Amino acid sequence: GSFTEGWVRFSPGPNAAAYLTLENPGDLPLRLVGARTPVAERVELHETFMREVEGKKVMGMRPVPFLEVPPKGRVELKPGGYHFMLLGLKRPLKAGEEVELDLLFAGGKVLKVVLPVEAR
Repeated sequence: GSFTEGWVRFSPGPNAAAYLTLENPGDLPLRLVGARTPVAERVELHETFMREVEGKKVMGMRPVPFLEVPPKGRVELKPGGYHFMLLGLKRPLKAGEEVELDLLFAGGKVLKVVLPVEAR
């Protein structure tokens, strides 16, 4: 209560991103396997992480097979956590658009949400 939300990323590039809060009102769990929009072609869900290398800490991004959520729970697709990559843009993303987005859930579920476009 809340209104807990996200932004699709402003970018006149070959690619962009989408970020959001997602929370499950159901009594069984969710598993988020992708999402889908008019404003881009190849959508992919990525992680964004810290990992160690040369004994030293390093940070980066990576596509994953899914995210998931317990019943009554929440995950945020925060830039330092999880997000969608948006490749092959069907318009350059302008801050102060809105985007429709079909969130894909394991088996035969999809739930269409709206998010504003924003410059972060």
